[PDB]
Amino acid sequence: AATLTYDDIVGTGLANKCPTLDDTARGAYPIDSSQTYRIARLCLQPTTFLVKEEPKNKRQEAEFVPTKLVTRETTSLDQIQGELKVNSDGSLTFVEEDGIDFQPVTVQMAGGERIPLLFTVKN
Amino acid sequence: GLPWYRVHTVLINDPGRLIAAHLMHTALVAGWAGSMALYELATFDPSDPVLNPMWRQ
Ligand code: CLA
Ligand code: CLA
Ligand code: CLA
Ligand code: CLA
Ligand SMILES: CC1=C(/C=C/C(C)=C/C=C/C(C)=C/C=C/C=C(C)/C=C/C=C(C)/C=C/C2=C(C)CCCC2(C)C)C(C)(C)CCC1
Ligand SMILES: CCCCCCCCCCCCO[C@@H]1O[C@H](CO)[C@@H](O[C@H]2O[C@H](CO)[C@@H](O)[C@H](O)[C@H]2O)[C@H](O)[C@H]1O
Ligand SMILES: CCCCCCCS[C@@H]1O[C@H](CO)[C@@H](O)[C@H](O)[C@H]1O
Repeated sequence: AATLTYDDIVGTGLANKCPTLDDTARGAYPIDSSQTYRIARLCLQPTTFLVKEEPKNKRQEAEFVPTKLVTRETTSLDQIQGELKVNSDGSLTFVEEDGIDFQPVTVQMAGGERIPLLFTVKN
Repeated sequence: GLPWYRVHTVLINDPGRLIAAHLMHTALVAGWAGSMALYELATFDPSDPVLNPMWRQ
């Protein structure tokens, strides 16, 4: 796509969205276990915040319920980088080193109770 | 003059003012219902319809 500049994006809400890949991308990325790897950019874009209701009994199935975001398009984690290790069992382990890895978020429950959280993947 | 308990008799032969008085009663009643609903909303806890429903409150 026409590689977007800041002036293309500013004020649209696009700045809080993560890059996407289209439907053709159902491939496989080879891992060479002699090679070291990195995640150059990790982006996390929340689309729903659920809060666990705090019921009277105890014991009952307490459900997570929907909430309304009141802090606007300020919620995403991005520009995150770090090591991607290849372990002896062929698993990969991502070790986050740095980035914009937290956002304060306030969501509002039905009835008005506001639930602030530090939405994060720190460390 | 009229005794205190007859003051509203002035409306018996005054359809326009009778309508006015009826309008004012109707305003008061509807104002009551609105105010009452607001007070209830300001005091009602919706968080437990099982053991704290409206009729307990
Ligand atoms: C739709 C119902 C209704 C209507 C439109 C009327 C209308 C009238 N009545 Mg009747 N009456 C009613 C029901 C009604 N009555 C009921 C249920 C009773 C039994 C309680 C009476 C007993 C009654 C008597 C004994 C007399 C009247 C009289 C009158 C006339 C003069 C009223 C006046 O000046 O009061 C003026 C009233 C005041 C200045 C203050 C009254 C304060 C009250 C006692 C306490 C507060 C009331 C409160 C604000 C109202 C809350 C609403 C309620 C429904 C919860 C008038 C035609 C009089 C009449 O015939 O005159 C020739 C008369 O002597 N009425
Ligand atoms: C097509 C003819 C017609 C219609 C539709 C009505 C309707 C009504 N009459 Mg009646 N009435 C009529 C002919 C009519 N009347 C005739 C020919 C006479 C002899 C003159 C009367 C004598 C009469 C008296 C003495 C009284 C009524 C009252 C009422 C009202 C009682 C219920 C109320 O207040 O609800 C609550 C109100 C609402 C939910 C709001 C309704 C919205 C209104 C209709 C819009 C108003 C705008 C409109 C252009 C103004 C003209 C209305 C008028 C035709 C009713 C109601 C609106 C009573 C009243 O007015 O009490 C307050 C009352 O005291 N009527
Ligand atoms: C079907 C329902 C209904 C009916 C028929 C009435 C009828 C009446 N209302 Mg209304 N009203 C209603 C619903 C009703 N209301 C609702 C839901 C509200 C909102 C709360 C009101 C609010 C309201 C107010 C603010 C006023 C009225 C008044 C009136 C009276 C006007 C005519 C009159 O001069 O009487 C003359 C009065 C009487 C015949 C006496 C009626 C006595 C009642 C029935 C018992 C009172 C108990 C006790 C003595 C009250 C002490 C209260 C105290 C502890 C604070 C009449 C009796 C007016 C009135 O009473 O004017 C003086 C008046 O000021 N009404
Ligand atoms: C204009 C349209 C309108 C609408 C859609 C509503 C809607 C409502 N009102 Mg409101 N309200 C209105 C006007 C309106 N209101 C007006 C003008 C007044 C002032 C008098 C009020 C005063 C009022 C009060 C005091 C309260 C409500 C409440 C409510 C709620 C419950 C209604 C209910 O249970 O009725 C019940 C209706 C009765 C059962 C109707 C009975 C009719 C009798 C039996 C008729 C008899 C005469 C007839 C001629 C007989 C012959 C008929 C023939 C067909 C054979 C509902 C949201 C309630 C609420 O939740 O408040 C927040 C409540 O407490 N409202
Ligand atoms: C003008 C106007 C307006 C506004 C209005 C309003 C704001 C209103 C309100 C209203 C209201 C807010 C009303 C209220 C009412 C109330 C009432 C009317 C009450 C009554 C009471 C009673 C009657 C009582 C009794 C008793 C007692 C006291 C005790 C016990 C016993 C008994 C129950 C008997 C607007 C903006 C819309 C615009 C248009 C015009
Ligand atoms: C045209 C009409 C004019 C409008 C004016 C009247 C409106 C009445 C609407 C009532 C609904 C709001 O009702 C009001 O809600 C909030 C939210 O729980 C309550 O608020 C209460 O709880 C919350 C959360 O626990 C606290 O932040 C607050 O300090 C406390 O006061 C109020 O105590 C209540 O009275
Ligand atoms: C004409 C009514 C205007 C006032 C409406 C007030 C908002 S509505 C109000 O909101 C509160 C907070 O979410 C709730 O706790 C409460 O249950 C609800 O009634």
